[PDB]
Amino acid sequence: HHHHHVREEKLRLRKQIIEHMNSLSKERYTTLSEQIVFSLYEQKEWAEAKTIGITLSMENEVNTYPIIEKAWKEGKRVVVPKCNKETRTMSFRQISNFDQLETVYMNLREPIPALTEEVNADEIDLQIVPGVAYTERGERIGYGGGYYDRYLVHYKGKTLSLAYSFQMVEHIPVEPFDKNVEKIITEKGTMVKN
Ligand SMILES: Nc1ncnc2c1ncn2[C@@H]1O[C@H](COP(=O)(O)OP(=O)(O)O)[C@@H](O)[C@H]1O
Ligand SMILES: [Mg+2]
Repeated sequence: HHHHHVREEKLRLRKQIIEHMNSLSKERYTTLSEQIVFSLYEQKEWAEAKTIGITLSMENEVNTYPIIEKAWKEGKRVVVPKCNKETRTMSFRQISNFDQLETVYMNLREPIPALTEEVNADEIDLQIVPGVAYTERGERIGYGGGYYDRYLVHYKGKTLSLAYSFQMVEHIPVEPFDKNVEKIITEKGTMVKN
């Protein structure tokens, strides 16, 4: 229960799940990503959202590119974050096409400020929240920046996360600032806060 025990457990779990994700075959990535998103589009909060906030997936993370395409097809407004590393804040900005993105390093894609419009949190109906590991309780370990933990303080709309079932864990050592998500969709079903 010492502070280091907590931080070391988070790094340990983050490391272990990332390693597992990276080991996923191409077949598993493709099939599981397909299943998870098919289940997303059946959700009431998808159908009803007129503006959706989402991240651009990397490596073997559940594939969000098809989700953005579907949202565009359905006439939904799509917003993606630009992170400010100094303030640890996110500016969700609308994208109508993938040419409004730039690579802000190696594999990390963000909306080009000059070509995109910031959208206020109170205008975003659903936030699809990225992450590394989760519990049945909606608890969440991300990548270590604490961006969503900070953002979710002021965001009052609906939240959900997409996850492979192996990203589900029994216990996460949550700190007072860790924010939970309302729903998790895996290839096996959904975990909901009631
Ligand atoms: N609401 C907040 N206000 C201030 N600092 C925060 C807040 N939320 C998270 N942090 C900080 O962000 C850092 C990373 O958060 P952490 O929970 O460890 O990562 P993650 O949520 O990405 O898995 C921690 O050092 C923590 O102090
Ligand atoms: Mg956290």
